[PDB]
Amino acid sequence: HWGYGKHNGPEHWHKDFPIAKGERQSPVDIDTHTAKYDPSLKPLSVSYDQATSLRILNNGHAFNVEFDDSQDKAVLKGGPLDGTYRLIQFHFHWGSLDGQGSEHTVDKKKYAAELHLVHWNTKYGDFGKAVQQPDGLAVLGIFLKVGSAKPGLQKVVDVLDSIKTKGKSADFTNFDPRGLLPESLDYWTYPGSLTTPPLLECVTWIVLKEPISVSSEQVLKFRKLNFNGEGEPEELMVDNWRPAQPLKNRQIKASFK
Ligand SMILES: NCCc1ccc(S(N)(=O)=O)cc1
Ligand SMILES: NCCc1ccc(S(N)(=O)=O)cc1
Ligand SMILES: NCCc1ccc(S(N)(=O)=O)cc1
Ligand SMILES: [Zn+2]
Repeated sequence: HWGYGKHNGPEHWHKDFPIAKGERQSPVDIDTHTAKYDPSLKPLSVSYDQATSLRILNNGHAFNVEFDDSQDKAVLKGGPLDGTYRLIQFHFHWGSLDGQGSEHTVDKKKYAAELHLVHWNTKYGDFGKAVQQPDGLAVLGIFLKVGSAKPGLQKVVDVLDSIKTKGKSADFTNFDPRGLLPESLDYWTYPGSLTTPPLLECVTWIVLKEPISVSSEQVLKFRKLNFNGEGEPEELMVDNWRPAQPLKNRQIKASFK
């Protein structure tokens, strides 16, 4: 019964998920002056041409676009990663207002939203095993700012009426996640966690420097979703973001100078 309200939001999660106060929690503030350029980092390899999207779900905290991860169809490699990571789902976090919504921050700047493309390390066989491992997941984070529309986001926007409330799902085949990427794949990377319970410390974070632009109309539709189930008092799905956590004994590395 965790969520994002006053009574069950991020400040409460530690009572059921004590790892909330752990040593490698996410998100974090990215201090761009402190992040060290690491020339040993590789270019990211994003191989999404054969992606197979299947369904979109309102899970009560966000909406997830789910993929067929039973073969190496949509994978992330290179960068800081050893081995092959398969795309399982993407989702977003966003605000009630354009001046907040991202989970990571940059020099304390909050973006209007953040996209997370979630991948699991194939050496562990399944997502549920991978989350038990320190190198089990790689999450590609992409900031959203409000300006011009993102054409590749519009299919997502237009299906949201069909999944307004918690527990609703809809067919969502033939979606190309390449349409959500910025032009540049320059990134920061650091070891961290899931940003929702169970907050497991299993993620290599790869946060792209270049934000994507979406329109005010696009993000407005996100904010008309509901946390609640059908027939229950309406609770708009907004401010479903965890704030920055202590960096502790971690280094953020930059792929670029
Ligand atoms: N729903 C109110 C009671 C309640 C509040 C907080 C949590 S936690 N620690 O999981 O965030 C569970 C239950
Ligand atoms: N093989 C696992 C398939 C799969 C399971 C769950 C989800 S989600 N995004 O709703 O957590 C997506 C894909
Ligand atoms: N719901 C599946 C588990 C889970 C997957 C990804 C994330 S995040 N926000 O860190 O990309 C949190 C939890
Ligand atoms: Zn997320």
